[PDB]
Amino acid sequence: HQTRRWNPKMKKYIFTERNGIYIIDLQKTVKKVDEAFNFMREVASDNGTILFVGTKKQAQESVRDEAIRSGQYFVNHRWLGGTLTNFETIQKRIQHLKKIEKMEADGTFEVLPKKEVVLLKKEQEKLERFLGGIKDMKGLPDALFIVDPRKERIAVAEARKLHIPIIGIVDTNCDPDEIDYVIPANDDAIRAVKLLTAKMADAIIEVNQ
Amino acid sequence: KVCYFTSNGITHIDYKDVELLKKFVSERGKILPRRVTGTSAKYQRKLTVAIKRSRQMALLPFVA
RNA sequence: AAAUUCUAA
RNA sequence: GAAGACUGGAGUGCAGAAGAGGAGAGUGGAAUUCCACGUGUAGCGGUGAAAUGCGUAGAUAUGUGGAGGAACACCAGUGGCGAAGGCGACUCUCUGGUCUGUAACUGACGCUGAGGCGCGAAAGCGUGGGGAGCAAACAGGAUUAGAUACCCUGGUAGUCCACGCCGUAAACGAUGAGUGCUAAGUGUUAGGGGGUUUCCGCCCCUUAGUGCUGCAGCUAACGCAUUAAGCACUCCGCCUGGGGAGUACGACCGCAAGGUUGAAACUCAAAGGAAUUGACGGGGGCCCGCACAAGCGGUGGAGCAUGUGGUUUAAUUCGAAGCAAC
Ligand SMILES: [Mg+2]
Ligand SMILES: [Mg+2]
Ligand SMILES: [Mg+2]
Ligand SMILES: [Mg+2]
Ligand SMILES: [Mg+2]
Ligand SMILES: [Mg+2]
Ligand SMILES: [Mg+2]
Ligand SMILES: [Mg+2]
Ligand SMILES: [Mg+2]
Ligand SMILES: [Mg+2]
Ligand SMILES: [Mg+2]
Ligand SMILES: [Mg+2]
Ligand SMILES: [Mg+2]
Ligand SMILES: [Mg+2]
Ligand SMILES: [Mg+2]
Ligand SMILES: [Mg+2]
Ligand SMILES: [Mg+2]
Ligand SMILES: [Mg+2]
Ligand SMILES: [Mg+2]
Ligand SMILES: [Mg+2]
Ligand SMILES: [Mg+2]
Ligand SMILES: [Mg+2]
Ligand SMILES: [Mg+2]
Ligand SMILES: [Mg+2]
Ligand SMILES: [Mg+2]
Ligand SMILES: [Mg+2]
Ligand SMILES: [Mg+2]
Ligand SMILES: [Mg+2]
Ligand SMILES: [Mg+2]
Ligand SMILES: [Mg+2]
Ligand SMILES: [Mg+2]
Ligand SMILES: [Mg+2]
Ligand SMILES: [Mg+2]
Ligand SMILES: [Mg+2]
Ligand SMILES: [Mg+2]
Repeated sequence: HQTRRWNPKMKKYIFTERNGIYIIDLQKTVKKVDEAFNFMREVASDNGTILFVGTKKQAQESVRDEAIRSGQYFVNHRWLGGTLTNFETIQKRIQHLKKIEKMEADGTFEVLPKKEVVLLKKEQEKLERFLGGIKDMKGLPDALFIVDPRKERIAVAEARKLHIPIIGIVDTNCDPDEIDYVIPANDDAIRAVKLLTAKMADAIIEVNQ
Repeated sequence: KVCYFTSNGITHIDYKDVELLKKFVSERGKILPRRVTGTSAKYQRKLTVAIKRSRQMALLPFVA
């Protein structure tokens, strides 16, 4: 971002300074994204999965579209804590979701009273909003993808405690050590996030097809 | 927002410049704070020294 | 800011 | 250890800068008190409420002149200076230190420092001057069950000055003095160098102080964090459970009050630091219940029924005693 709120642990990746903000060197970025494409290719063809975490709005739409295109698993709304550690409780909740959806779609669509609208629809809508792509996550994600690491501390902490690789774009205002494998990019403009996430999904598809 | 002695370009504030020492005193008869007038540091101090001297020469009012 | 005292054991 | 050599420590010169650093002499304004004068009439003063107090010899208020003492409104700001205590009106004389810049000079001249020698807020002492206001002791008036206090009306030493003593403090950053090394962000004081620019101004770098936030690291935790409580080297001071006790005996210092040095017998099994969750407050916020607000009618006023403390008798049966017993 600006030259005030920045992390000195990323002075390697800054290059000169325009009037107002820092300027990121691009050659390091192209080397990093080539390496990231290679690693995503190495990891995708394993009958596993790759998780997408859309913290900010740009990330929201971008990761939703890219995951749907690639058929992967993603989280889009607020990341409720404990998905990668309380996975028992999360899977209980998603089993609840599947059962209620099945019964509402098949059985009767009318239990007994006029009490479906008051709670039994609003809570289902809210839970479907929060969970989203977890309804298909069979096991444990192999490599998270985060747009803004400093705006998603809970997810990176939960992944690092379970010790699974992390890939993500680190702006100048983040510490590039919590994420084990980094690409320096601006996570504030909708254009760049789309390009990077689409490249990651394309690499996954090309390797795993 | 701007220091007068940095904008106009005055070197030092002698105490005979009664008209110069009116844009810095209150109409009630006291030195105005630094904030309302936006003066520098060196010039605030030498300005208040000059005002005290001129006052004690019965050349500005102590009160009223 | 104002502002009277006051559980012994 | 000896003989040489060097400048990156230390000091001198050269050019600039800021400052309530210190001492002596002299002037200024506002205000409080006292004195004199001109109308000026019955109150002024003070507390939660009053009274003591001042006032018909005429107060308070009111304008005009004179005397004296003490402190310096605004400027004033985690601003400045000092080794520390500390330093705020103005002017002059005598004076100490620090910071920046250049590279002219000497060439390790440095750091620390027991014992010594000095300075050291306030109170206090001896001599001599002053003394407006405040005010220990003290007198009176209030409060309270009592009030040797808090509150009110007065008031001596003292607070002030010259010379000489005293030598203590929560004298605190509760943090000894030197020198190096180890992410950042943002204010401010005194400097220097550079670019835009006729000037003005804006931006960048560097030195010495002064604050806030925050990594690595450290910590029992609170927290500290380039002004370290981090990583290291040199010298000094101090600690070894709580009382007894900074007491007793000895010594030195002081006019005295006292200061510095400083034990044991006996006794206890604890005394302590940080933060944890509860309970409390004569600490705060916010919320509610006929709490209050608004209306309606009631009680205390008279007669009358029941119950209650005293009552007297032989007992006037025992038991419930602020809402929450009558
Ligand atoms: Mg960003
Ligand atoms: Mg030198
Ligand atoms: Mg007078
Ligand atoms: Mg008096
Ligand atoms: Mg009078
Ligand atoms: Mg008068
Ligand atoms: Mg100093
Ligand atoms: Mg002081
Ligand atoms: Mg200085
Ligand atoms: Mg000594
Ligand atoms: Mg004294
Ligand atoms: Mg005396
Ligand atoms: Mg002190
Ligand atoms: Mg100091
Ligand atoms: Mg001490
Ligand atoms: Mg030490
Ligand atoms: Mg010393
Ligand atoms: Mg040290
Ligand atoms: Mg600074
Ligand atoms: Mg400056
Ligand atoms: Mg500094
Ligand atoms: Mg920490
Ligand atoms: Mg602090
Ligand atoms: Mg700190
Ligand atoms: Mg400090
Ligand atoms: Mg300090
Ligand atoms: Mg320590
Ligand atoms: Mg003992
Ligand atoms: Mg001792
Ligand atoms: Mg203690
Ligand atoms: Mg405690
Ligand atoms: Mg009414
Ligand atoms: Mg009646
Ligand atoms: Mg009656
Ligand atoms: Mg009974």
